[PDB]
Amino acid sequence: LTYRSWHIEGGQALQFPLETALYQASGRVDDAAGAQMTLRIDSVSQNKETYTVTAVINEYLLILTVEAQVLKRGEPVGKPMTVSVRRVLAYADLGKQEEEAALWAEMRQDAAEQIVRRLTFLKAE
Amino acid sequence: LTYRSWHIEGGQALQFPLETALYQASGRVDDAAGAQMTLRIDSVSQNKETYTVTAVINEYLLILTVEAQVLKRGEPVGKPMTVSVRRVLAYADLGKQEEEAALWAEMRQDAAEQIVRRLTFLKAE
Repeated sequence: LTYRSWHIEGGQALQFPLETALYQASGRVDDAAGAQMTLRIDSVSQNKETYTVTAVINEYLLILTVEAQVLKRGEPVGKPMTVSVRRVLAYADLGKQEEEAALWAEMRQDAAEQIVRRLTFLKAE
Repeated sequence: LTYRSWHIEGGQALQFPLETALYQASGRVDDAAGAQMTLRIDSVSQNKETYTVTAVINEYLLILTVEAQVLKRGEPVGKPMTVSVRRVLAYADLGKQEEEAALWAEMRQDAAEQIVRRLTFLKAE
């Protein structure tokens, strides 16, 4: 990772997995003031849709969508990026809510990894 | 509330507030088998959008969208209904995540109340 000091605006739920990925790429996280780069999360979407019906839903499709803009000292660089993760959710006998929550968690980590990955390739691009 | 025995398919996170509203309307919740009516949640969407910017987000717009279909003994009755709740999220010094979660909770209750309300008026409509 090049130009390694970052500040994350928004995406509270994505903040920790992102930070983790960033340090894993040799970058660092700082306050807005002491940071060269800023990753602004403009939107986070969690959509749960009925998938396999069979008037009795058997499975759900979960879609996590994140939109972010990279900024350098107040100025936008590159186009706004979108990233989305998809997973099928099927329960077995558990914790129906505790399970869906774990999936969203796995997904948020997935999205973080994809965002940081794309950051690692932004300069070249 | 008329035709008062209901079964809810899906919308796990909305299940309790809905049940509560339903009993508050004199209806009852039962298994698929022992229930006249079925309320099938086809989609639940939670979108968090950047609202007031000011490269430093100050406020977020939260939108909860729910889509459900009412069914009578396997057959669809009425059009699919959509309900959406909107709230502005602004933190103060807290628990940034604990607060957003409380808002989504307040909203889910709001949505439940609107769904049950519309159920109370479906026959007439």
